[PDB]
Amino acid sequence: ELDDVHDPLLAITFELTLRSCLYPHIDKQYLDCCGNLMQTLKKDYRLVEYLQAMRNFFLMEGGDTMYDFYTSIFDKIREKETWQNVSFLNVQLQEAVGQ
Amino acid sequence: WAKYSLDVLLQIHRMFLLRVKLMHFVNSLHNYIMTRILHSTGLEFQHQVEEAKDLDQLIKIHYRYLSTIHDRCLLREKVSFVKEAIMKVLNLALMFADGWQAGLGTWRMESIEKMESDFKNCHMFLVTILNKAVCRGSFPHLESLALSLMA
Amino acid sequence: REIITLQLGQCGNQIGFEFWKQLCAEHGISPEGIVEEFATDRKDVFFYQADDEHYIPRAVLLDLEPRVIHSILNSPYAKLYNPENIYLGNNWASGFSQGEKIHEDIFDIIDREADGSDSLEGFVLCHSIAGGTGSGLGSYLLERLNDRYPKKLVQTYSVFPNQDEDVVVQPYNSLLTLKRLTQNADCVVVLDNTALNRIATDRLHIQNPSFSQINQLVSTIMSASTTTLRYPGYMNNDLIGLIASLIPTPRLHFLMTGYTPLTTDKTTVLDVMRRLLQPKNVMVSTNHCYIAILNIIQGEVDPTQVHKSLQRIRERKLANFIPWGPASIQVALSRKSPYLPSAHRVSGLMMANHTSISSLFERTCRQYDKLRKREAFLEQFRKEDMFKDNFDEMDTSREIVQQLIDEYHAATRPDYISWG
Amino acid sequence: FILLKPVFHCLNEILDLCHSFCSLVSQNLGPLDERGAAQLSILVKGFSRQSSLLFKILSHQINSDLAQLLLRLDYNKYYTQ
Repeated sequence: ELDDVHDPLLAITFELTLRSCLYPHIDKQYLDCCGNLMQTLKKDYRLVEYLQAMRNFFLMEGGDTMYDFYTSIFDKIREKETWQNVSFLNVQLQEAVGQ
Repeated sequence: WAKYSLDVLLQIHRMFLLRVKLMHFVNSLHNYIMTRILHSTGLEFQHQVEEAKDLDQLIKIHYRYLSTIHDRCLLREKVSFVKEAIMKVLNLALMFADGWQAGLGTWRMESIEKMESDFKNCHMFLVTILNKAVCRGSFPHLESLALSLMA
Repeated sequence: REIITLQLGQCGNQIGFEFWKQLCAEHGISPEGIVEEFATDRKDVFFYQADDEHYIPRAVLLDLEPRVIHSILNSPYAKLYNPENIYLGNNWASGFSQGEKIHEDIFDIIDREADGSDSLEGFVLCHSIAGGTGSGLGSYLLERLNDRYPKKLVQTYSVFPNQDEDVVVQPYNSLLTLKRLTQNADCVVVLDNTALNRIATDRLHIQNPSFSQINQLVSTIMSASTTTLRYPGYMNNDLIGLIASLIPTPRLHFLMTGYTPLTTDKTTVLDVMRRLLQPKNVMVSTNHCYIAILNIIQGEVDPTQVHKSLQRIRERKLANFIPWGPASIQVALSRKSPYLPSAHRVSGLMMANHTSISSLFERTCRQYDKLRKREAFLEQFRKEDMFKDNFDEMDTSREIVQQLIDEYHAATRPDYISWG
Repeated sequence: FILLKPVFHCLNEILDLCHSFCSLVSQNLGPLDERGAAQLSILVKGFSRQSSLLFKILSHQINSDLAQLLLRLDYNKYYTQ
């Protein structure tokens, strides 16, 4: 109802200042929406958790899960030349999900 | 893989010495990359994204954090000058552990002196490459590891 | 892979008991083994997981002529440690012989735990050198495990006995144990009774009840030495990965201990390092040198200052060492746990390879040599004589330990490139 | 595995040749060499052939299918041959 909010505040050489009472509506809308993005992406589709996952027990930080994953792939017994069997790799990852 | 391979690993006594002359170097590189660069940087990223309040700035800060880890780890800019040295002295470790297995004496390895000289001179090249950073380059990131204790 | 602790002998069982009790209090575990209600840690490796959150450690408690194992049983933590794996002289030969007859059943007890675990990396022995029943049996079992598990590794938290020199056969017993340990043990962490007693006099007035109180000091060392495994980290997420740094050559696998706040009952990393390298904090009693040193710090540690601290220690130059190995020192970090007191917020420990321990080995070799010439205590009990008529495994141990002493001093020499 | 034609169309004949053998043994308790021996030797060789063929095929890589191999690999019986 942005036009029906501009007009009320209008109804109470100050022309630039008249326009200056129409920008705080955009500022409030963005202030609620910047919230909306970050809160939505942290309470509903958790962004801090998705990123802290992307760091820990994943590519950045091994932890112990990635130790359990890595030793199996290093092991020379029953190892194919490049050991690129995707089903085996995926199975090892699900064994080492640990969460 | 390199540290674990030299871990999986363990003239006949001189091999035991060369193991040690190698593990120090690889473990020190691992120490720098694993903690000094990635952990410390990830901590201010974790803290600062709390303060950040924008969808676009949250992208910008994330891109800065990735552009700084990817640079502080020796993986951009000069590659033949720096990276291949660490790669080849890693490759020597990989051969050194690939050509050995646990529990016998008769390895019949006469290349031990060749690999000694190789590791020694490539190490000389590595430390001199890092010392060249004094004139130009990322001195905070390099002069921290250039103090590798040499010998 | 999960670690199994093979606590044996009266003293070894006492220290394993205290160590598992310490890790009960430290972790979210009660004396009944149930998860704590008040309770982020890697409890997989050391504690087996029951269905009802009964966290039973993988402890193998071996008793011979049991006296203190009954006291272990009548304790609140008896339900905590229930794998139900306890199976019934002061001489090394007597202990070895007694172990041989029951070797199959105790080894079946070993097998069961190795099997119940998802996987197995290591056997950690709470071994007692010259421990009467503990020694001999521990040497025999040490000889068995490497054969049955060639790929696997054995660590020994040997409490090397120095009590200012009662048992009259201590040098003989310790001599044979060290031979078995030198050739059949992947790692050893050496501790000293006189050294810990001296620290006891230092920090407290306790003199007469040394053993009871020194148990706590030993337990602190044992727990702190494993904390980086028990709690995940950026580095040293496995026993062997840590061990590689500490043991540079297979023969020289005996490790020095140290702890910054011996009176652990804010300090910067610079401060704790320069405190730690001092000899008072060390817990053990011609040029001499370290081979390699490692330090782990657990507390409120600033990250940016740790590398600057290592630089500062390099300038500060306390640790004097010119070994054949380049390894000097690396600063490592572990997490201080919650729920326990955080007194001395920053608190640290060090594991090292030092040539000084050759002196302590040579002291018991000196006692043994004198005793051997006097021939005062051959024991010559019918057990001792029948088991060893030749009495030549003593000489084999003497030459093996003499090789070890010479190897230590050769490590001090600039030319360990040649055979040591 | 009914979806894929080859495995289905070979396990079916594995079962059908066994039906025929079951009939042959069912015929008499007295020994039968009255051409039964000829087709029986043919049968054992043919069944070994197709059984080893499907062994080679077994060895999406689902856990059930790949794990089923080691029951027979216990003896290594068909691979060793």
